[PDB]
Amino acid sequence: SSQTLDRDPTLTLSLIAKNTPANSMIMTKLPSVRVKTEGYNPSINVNELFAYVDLSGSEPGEHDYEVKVEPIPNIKIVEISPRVVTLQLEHHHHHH
Repeated sequence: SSQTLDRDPTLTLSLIAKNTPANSMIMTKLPSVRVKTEGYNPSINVNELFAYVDLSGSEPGEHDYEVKVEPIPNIKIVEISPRVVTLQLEHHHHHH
């Protein structure tokens, strides 16, 4: 195609829950984020890299949370979309 390739791979990381208490029960299946990166990795794994949602501030309900991707060594993060994911945190404590 081109003489010099752009060399900008798109890393697909799974979204996980970090610092997530059991009080905040995610009933939303966790999707995957597709980050455009300036940096080539024949060794680095997309299972080695993860994108997490910080649930330190456990706000129950359908709430928008930021997809926080772990910094990639020697590789630039260009995109982080979907940048925000709407996750429904359900109460693990109910009345009835």
